[PDB]
Amino acid sequence: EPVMADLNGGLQFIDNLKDFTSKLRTDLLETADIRRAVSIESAIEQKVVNGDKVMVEPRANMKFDFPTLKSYDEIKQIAPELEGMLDLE
Amino acid sequence: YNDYCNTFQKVTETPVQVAFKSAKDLAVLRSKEWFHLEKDVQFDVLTFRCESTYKFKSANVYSSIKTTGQVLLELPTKEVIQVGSVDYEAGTSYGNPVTDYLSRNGKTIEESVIFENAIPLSSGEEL
Repeated sequence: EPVMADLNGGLQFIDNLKDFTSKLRTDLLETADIRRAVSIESAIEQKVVNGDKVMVEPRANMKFDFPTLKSYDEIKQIAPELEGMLDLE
Repeated sequence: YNDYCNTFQKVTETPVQVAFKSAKDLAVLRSKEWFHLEKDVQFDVLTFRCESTYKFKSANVYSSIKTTGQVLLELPTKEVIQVGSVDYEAGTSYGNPVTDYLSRNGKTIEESVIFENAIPLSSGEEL
């Protein structure tokens, strides 16, 4: 038979879902606006009362570097049995 | 003259009528530390009458700023009563926050409305 699967999470039980969502949004925005106005006014008060960090700007470092050379001990750890075995010429 | 120790400036600020038609407006007023409410009442318009007193340590720097004022409310009875006071005190400062707040968020009583075209009176012969 056809299967209706309500995955709504119980939102069907909220009476006037649109009005409730609008109420929550309006309350949150009212709080945000009140605190925004308070913060801005306080900041202006500090500015007028007390009157009116240097970041280093990166630059390219084109170090035309040769392949890094490992220490001889570290080279011998990678290949110990090769000493004096191959003709460099 | 460099004797800034002997300087001062008493400015009676003209009464500023501030209208608080928003919860955020009341919120900013209560966030002002210099504003104190001595009578718990509901108001939509207040009148701030203040007397700033500046003391200078330098040309641009105030040694001490002290603003004292009486905030008034016109009741529905039309009696005017002091609902609160302004008491701001600060040391080294570059302005008066009370005056700045009242200037930005309030209109002075008897605003001067300026004509678009000035009306010349008399003439250069009579004057």
